[PDB]
Amino acid sequence: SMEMDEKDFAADSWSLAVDSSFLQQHKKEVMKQQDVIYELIQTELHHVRTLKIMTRLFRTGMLEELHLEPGVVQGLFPCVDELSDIHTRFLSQLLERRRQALCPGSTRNFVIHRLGDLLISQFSGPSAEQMCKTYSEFCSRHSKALKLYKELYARDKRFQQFIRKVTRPAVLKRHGVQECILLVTQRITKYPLLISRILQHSHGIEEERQDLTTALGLVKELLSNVDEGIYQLEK
Amino acid sequence: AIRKKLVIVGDGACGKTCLLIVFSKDQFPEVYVPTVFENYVADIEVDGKQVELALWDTAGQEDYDRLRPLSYPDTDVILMCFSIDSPDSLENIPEKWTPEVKHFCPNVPIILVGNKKDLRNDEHTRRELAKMKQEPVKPEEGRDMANRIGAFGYMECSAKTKDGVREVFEMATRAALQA
Ligand SMILES: NC(=O)C1CCC(F)(F)CC1
Repeated sequence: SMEMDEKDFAADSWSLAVDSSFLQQHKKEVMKQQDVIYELIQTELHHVRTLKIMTRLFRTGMLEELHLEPGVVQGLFPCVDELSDIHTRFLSQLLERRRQALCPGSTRNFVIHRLGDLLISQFSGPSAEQMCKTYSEFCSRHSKALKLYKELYARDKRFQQFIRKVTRPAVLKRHGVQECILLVTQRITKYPLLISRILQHSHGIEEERQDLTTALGLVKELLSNVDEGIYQLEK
Repeated sequence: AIRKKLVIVGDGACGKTCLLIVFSKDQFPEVYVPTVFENYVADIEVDGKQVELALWDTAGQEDYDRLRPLSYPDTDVILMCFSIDSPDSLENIPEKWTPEVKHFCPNVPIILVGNKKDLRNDEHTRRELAKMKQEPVKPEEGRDMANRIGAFGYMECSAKTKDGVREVFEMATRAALQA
């Protein structure tokens, strides 16, 4: 992740990220909505950062430092480039909506009034089909990736040494190989939770309550499709 | 510093997300309680043994019977949660969660945790339940369920007041160590 974005999302909430005198100019219901919108973007940033750890640090690191066949690395990190592309584009649209909303003379103070349109685009048409096919694929290869990892770690000293080495920093404590794979599988089931809590505080502008209700239904349809398309593969 | 995995299971409003957040932050979320929990690795020293305890939540997975089991691989302790202000979430413990947790996680210790115990003294909670011909879950009802499902133990806590929270995670660590 990039320093500019890490600072913008370092605070525990929108009410703490913005200047105190800016928060004071808003109604409580707005602060409540903004806190949940801020959480959705903040977790998408961590989600993309997890995928970059899997691609640059774990996946590329193995190719540039070990004599593992590329088929083995593909089994360990299934659909990671494709997942990285989907969520990095989604994060880019979310981060741009926040920047467009900033006040002049400020890099912290903003209010995002429209989110449903962006959430409908992501979870509908070709973009939703690409996520449904990539997540049905990822989640079917999920167990085989854990067993391949456990097998390689408990049989290869060079792999054990590599893993102990790259995961040594404190910032990668909850981000080992198996933890990254589970963080990714669990991501899609977080969206209905976040979108429903944002929706709960978006009844002031009727065009937005409907856009968010539509987005909520689109995500549930996507999850139901990913869930139906799953069938556990084995090594 | 041995590494162990914890998974919390239970119905949607059983308070499992709040419990993990309150344990992993400790300093109470006075300004904003987050909607979701990603994961956390807690450093716990119980009975003079040091453990790295990975914490996972199954919130959002309750309706997806094929996605949910992907949370279970290599789990060492299961926190089976129910809400004390919801007698119906307790009746779903033997019928829904136990046959599933024992299928994917055989021999893995299960600790039955009654969340939201503060709501026993809440007059509004008692009033709402009384309207539905009901009462808040009694301690002996929790112990009887934990006995019937073959649980390793029964514990109660309150994410709101932080009461009982440290003891649940210290005991879960002890259960995860047994082999
Ligand atoms: N996490 C929160 O909701 C707040 C409460 C405590 C703190 F101010 F230290 C940090 C933000």
